[PDB]
Amino acid sequence: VMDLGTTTIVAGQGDFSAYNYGNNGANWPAPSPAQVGYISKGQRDVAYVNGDWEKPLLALWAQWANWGTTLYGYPSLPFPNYEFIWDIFDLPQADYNQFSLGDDRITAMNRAQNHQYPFPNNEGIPSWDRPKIDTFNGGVYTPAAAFAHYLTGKGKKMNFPIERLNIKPNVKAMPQFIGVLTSSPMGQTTVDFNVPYATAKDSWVAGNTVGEITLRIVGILVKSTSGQWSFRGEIRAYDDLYDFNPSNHRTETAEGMTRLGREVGQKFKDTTPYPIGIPGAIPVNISGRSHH
Ligand SMILES: [Mg+2]
Repeated sequence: VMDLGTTTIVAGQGDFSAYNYGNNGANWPAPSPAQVGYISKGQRDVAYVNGDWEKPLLALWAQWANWGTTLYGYPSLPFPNYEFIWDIFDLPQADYNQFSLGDDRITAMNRAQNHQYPFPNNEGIPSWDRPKIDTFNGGVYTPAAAFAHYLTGKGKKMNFPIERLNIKPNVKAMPQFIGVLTSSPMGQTTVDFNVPYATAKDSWVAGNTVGEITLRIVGILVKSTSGQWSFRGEIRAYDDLYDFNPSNHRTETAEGMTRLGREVGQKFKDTTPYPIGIPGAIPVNISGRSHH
């Protein structure tokens, strides 16, 4: 499925199994901070399913780290630390459910959250080793999943398939291509050049995940004596380092995310950049003619 986070869906707390578990009084003999934790997942999930991922995480962290700043309307929690940790666990699984299983957003999150929630500890809870999660969906969970992998993936490579970036490069408008088109000999020429590309121009998800990447344009150009020309080839992309680059932050919460990035390693001691492969090719088949 190609749910690349372009559409907005309608969701409420009651769409999420974890919230429902928290809100079922039959489950809870007494008042409980664990019950409160389950309830809290509902409103965060509502945000997540539409890609509003910075605010829920920032609200948790701001509590944990005593920033004394805005909680973005979220309730203060008994253990905002435990909820931040579990969301970091759940978010990449939700993203992977979309990619691997073609789950819709809500199903993907409920599937991801269909597990026990013991208190996280310093003895292997949660279990971060999940080598099967190796490719991003390119949708509403992808930026959060990429951040989670920064915190806990221990340097392992992730793949963002090029077609899931949702980019729409205009080769004819690239100055390098225009240059090649004018400077190439008559007849058939091999074309191969590199160009930086701001993915945010095309795709909020890509922009908030990989940001600027380097494309490679490769193919065969033919310039005919009639003035006609054609180019057939493809666009590929080089691996791109995920290092939580502030250039990629969405404006509204950029200050908060920058602060988070500077502090998160205090608590997530394995935080480290990792390569994002951007495998595959986008076909190019274009043509035109000289203006003279
Ligand atoms: Mg980049």
